[PDB]
Amino acid sequence: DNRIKTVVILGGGTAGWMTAAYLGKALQNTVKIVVLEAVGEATVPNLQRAFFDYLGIPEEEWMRECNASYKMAVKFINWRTPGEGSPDPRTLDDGHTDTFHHPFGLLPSADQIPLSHYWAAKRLQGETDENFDEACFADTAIMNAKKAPRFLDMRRATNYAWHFDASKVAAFLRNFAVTKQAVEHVEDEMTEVLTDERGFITALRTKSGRILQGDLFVDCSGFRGLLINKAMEEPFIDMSDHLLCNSAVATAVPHDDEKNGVEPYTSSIAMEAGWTWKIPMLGRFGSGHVYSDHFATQDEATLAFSKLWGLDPDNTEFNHVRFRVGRNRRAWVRNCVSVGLASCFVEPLESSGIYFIYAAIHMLAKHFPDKTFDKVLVDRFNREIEEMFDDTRDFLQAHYYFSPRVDTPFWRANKELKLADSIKDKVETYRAGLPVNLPVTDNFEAEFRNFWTNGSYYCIFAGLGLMPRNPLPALAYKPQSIAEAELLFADVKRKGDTLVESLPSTYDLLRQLHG
Amino acid sequence: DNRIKTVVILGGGTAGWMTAAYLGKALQNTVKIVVLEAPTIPRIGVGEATVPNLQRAFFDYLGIPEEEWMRECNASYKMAVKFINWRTPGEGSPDPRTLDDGHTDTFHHPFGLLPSADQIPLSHYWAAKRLQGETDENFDEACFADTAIMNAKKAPRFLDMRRATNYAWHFDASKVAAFLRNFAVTKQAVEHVEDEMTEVLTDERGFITALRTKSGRILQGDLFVDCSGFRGLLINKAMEEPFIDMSDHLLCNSAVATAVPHDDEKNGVEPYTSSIAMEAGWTWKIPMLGRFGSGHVYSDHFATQDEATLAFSKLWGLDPDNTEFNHVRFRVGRNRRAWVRNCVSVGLASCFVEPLESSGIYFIYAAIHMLAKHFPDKTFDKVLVDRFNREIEEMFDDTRDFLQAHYYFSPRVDTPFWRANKELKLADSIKDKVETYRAGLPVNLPVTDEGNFEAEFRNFWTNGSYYCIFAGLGLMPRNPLPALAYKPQSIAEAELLFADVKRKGDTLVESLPSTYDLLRQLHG
Ligand SMILES: N[C@H](Cc1c[nH]c2ccccc12)C(=O)N[C@@H](CO)C(=O)O
Repeated sequence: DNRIKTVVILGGGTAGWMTAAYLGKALQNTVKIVVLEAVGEATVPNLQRAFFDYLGIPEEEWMRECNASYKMAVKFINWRTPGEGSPDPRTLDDGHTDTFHHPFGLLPSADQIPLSHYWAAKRLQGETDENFDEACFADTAIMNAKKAPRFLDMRRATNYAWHFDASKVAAFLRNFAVTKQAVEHVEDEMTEVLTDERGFITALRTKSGRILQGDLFVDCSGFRGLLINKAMEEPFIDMSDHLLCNSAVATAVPHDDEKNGVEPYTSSIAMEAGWTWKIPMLGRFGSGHVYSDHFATQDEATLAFSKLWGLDPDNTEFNHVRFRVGRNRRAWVRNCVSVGLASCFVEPLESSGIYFIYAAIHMLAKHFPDKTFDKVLVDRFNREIEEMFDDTRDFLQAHYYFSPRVDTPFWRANKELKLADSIKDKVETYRAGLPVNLPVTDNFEAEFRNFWTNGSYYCIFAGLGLMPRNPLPALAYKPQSIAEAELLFADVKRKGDTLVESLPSTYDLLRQLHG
Repeated sequence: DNRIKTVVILGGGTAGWMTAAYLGKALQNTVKIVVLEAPTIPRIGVGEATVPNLQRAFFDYLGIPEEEWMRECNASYKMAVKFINWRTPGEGSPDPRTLDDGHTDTFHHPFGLLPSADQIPLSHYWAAKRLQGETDENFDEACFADTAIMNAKKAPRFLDMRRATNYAWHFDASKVAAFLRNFAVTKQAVEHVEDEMTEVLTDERGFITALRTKSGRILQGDLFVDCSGFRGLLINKAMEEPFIDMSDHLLCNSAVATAVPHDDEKNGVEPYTSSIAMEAGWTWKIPMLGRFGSGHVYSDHFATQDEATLAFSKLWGLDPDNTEFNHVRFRVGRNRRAWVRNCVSVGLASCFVEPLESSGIYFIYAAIHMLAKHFPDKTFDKVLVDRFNREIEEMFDDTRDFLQAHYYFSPRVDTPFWRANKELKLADSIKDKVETYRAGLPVNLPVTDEGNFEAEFRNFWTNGSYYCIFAGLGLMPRNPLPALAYKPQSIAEAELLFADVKRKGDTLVESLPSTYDLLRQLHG
């Protein structure tokens, strides 16, 4: 029996308890699992497919217990126009309002060419004045009209994801893991990492003087990286040479949901020296001003943040976070596997924080080792983590670098950074009018490999006003296909109007769900 | 109007007429299409195997139903490539030798899907059982119902034409060419010009402006497709584009073929291609109604044309001086670039490998499909051309590396040929994939549960196709997937899957018509 007998997870929160619950189910009680534990969060839609569905927790159950709201997109306010941050969208050089959506809805195709490409043709040839988001996604109409992505009878209308309270999801999962899945919770500080002759972790020593013996160690200890970085001496690779923000300042804002209604989407509100998220939940919205401390002091950032929402700076409670941007040289060294902030991090601009946790966990269960820790098993895991991370890093860079804004040392400095080759090649592709990572769907392997696809690139490039040099040349030969595409643009308008009518509001569906 | 107005395709056969017909439909009569095909001295119909996307990606785009094109080219069904005597040594025979461990030296590469338990493919459960002596089934028979059906020579459809398994096609290349030509000429406006090309007229930049024919006629053009075969008369000669020889990866460079009349009532018809291993290469067997096409692929460095012809005739009991043979020398590799200036290469003029996994035609409609997607106007955006070139090299190198693995992990070392294969360097791509496989991990999991052409082309050789070949040749993981040691419920779920396979195979080996009976119905 060469098997792992005991997994010790250091640290709780989302990262530790997601790890404990997933490994609980994955390893079928053949392995003892121990956790050692002393603003709002947006997600992407595979969270139910790839995590809660594996645990066999239905969506309503976990939603009800963590004050969960619906998310149909990230919406980008004032990313093109200059000046101080505001929740009200400014008006562009060409007159229109500086808002663009990145929804989770699919793009339909004619003649095996996505609708994105027909719209580009029309826009480039002056034959429409519609923005991409409005013309191509029914979702957009629905988000403008603050509607829910399900009917009251809970028939699905669009694809969607989730806003929630991180700490409440942790709490729900801990409880799940302890009661339903044999996980031992140990409330105590870690004070020493005991390591054998080979540099493997043998145990964690607690403050109470107890030792937690182990075989595999999961570091969910946050940015401190107490196992992967400190104990194991694995270097962390700084990537503020790709993304400038390194600091945030957050709070919850009580919100009149009867008066205003609830936005079924995350809002990225552009700012002096960074941006500010807005994550609607029932009764309150979480918000945080992400910034670079090289381009704005903690105070400058806090004043601007309070100003945005009309909050009293000395009458309001703030969380101040410095964060690493980058990733470990390797996620997994000897018998230390890193997950969440201890592994890698990026500003939550496209809501990748939680995706990274269950991506890592999923890959850990697949590459789960015995005690020989086969080098290849560990390597293949490390490889998947770096590809995953670098991809999402390069996508985020694109958000900044192709912003037209040059009205602040921050916004200008973004354009002084080197584009990674991957995103340079993709832009060159996009400019020729070609698609960029055509999606492989009309299992989680498919979702994770091909994660940012054609539609997500049009959403951001188009949204920021980067366009192809010219239409896709093939379109100049496909008059029947152009025609078929109009009937698709029509189908979109019809779908959006029939649903903006018949759908309940977000607010009405939340009220039902939480009662 | 900066558009291409005229496409000139040089050469006919599968490549030229597939290009003419596809571009005919794709470009919706906004472009004049001309084919320039030499007068054709009839060869013997040596048979062509395909992969299953042929109907989805090509005939269905043209809106030609499967039965129509099948009836017109004497088409038979193909459920796998079956590999006879790739592990045991000695002279070629259609009868499989017996291994030291008492199994018969046959393994299948079918088109069937692998089910998963606990997000782990069945291949991995079978490896666990095999490694731990808890089964003596080979991978193919344990995991694919298709295998039982192929052993029992059954059809992949019932007589009522309900589908039973996945499948592809055997046919006469020249007859498909003929059917398509006729399609393209009558139903799609294509002008057919029967004549030799003698001159490639080029502008100041080396772009092709026209082709001159032998009759002295001049064929003006905007885009030129070279479907001229290995001679590469536009892409290689006229355009001076170098071809990259890759006999540093695959040794065969010659074949010798014929059609063999076959007693279908006596023996039945095999619903599969057979790769029969040989002295200095291998021999395909492509069953059609009444006859099977066969060819002994060989390396001319390890066997003379004669040696090869004697061995080939010996195999099937054919009289060497009383039988009609086609002799082919072929280049193995690909152009430095498929598409230079306004000359796009398709088929043998683009790139080629021995038809070991039946990739010949796939390469043609892959290229054609990518041409329609990257179709240019007259400014020939160099990025459009580059992106196309990139897709063709990745596609080719992938299938090259797959084929290498067929030879390199053969245990055979009983002939200068078989030993020389082991002296070649593995490409890094396939070295990394073997290292992966050996740790017990999967190799390119498919993106299909049970789709659009993007999915098929990117992820073309997947986990199941790697197990089929590695396992089939007896390369196995160093040990089981370690995760399996923690998932007893998952192991259990997998047995119900192995059972579902046995059940499926026995119910169908009973209820299915024979291949022979379905062909007879189809060819009324
Ligand atoms: N590549 C297969 C389908 C396929 C497409 N062209 C082929 C040409 C030869 C054989 C198979 C195929 C796939 O996607 N999945 C299977 C492999 O048998 C799996 O479950 O791994």
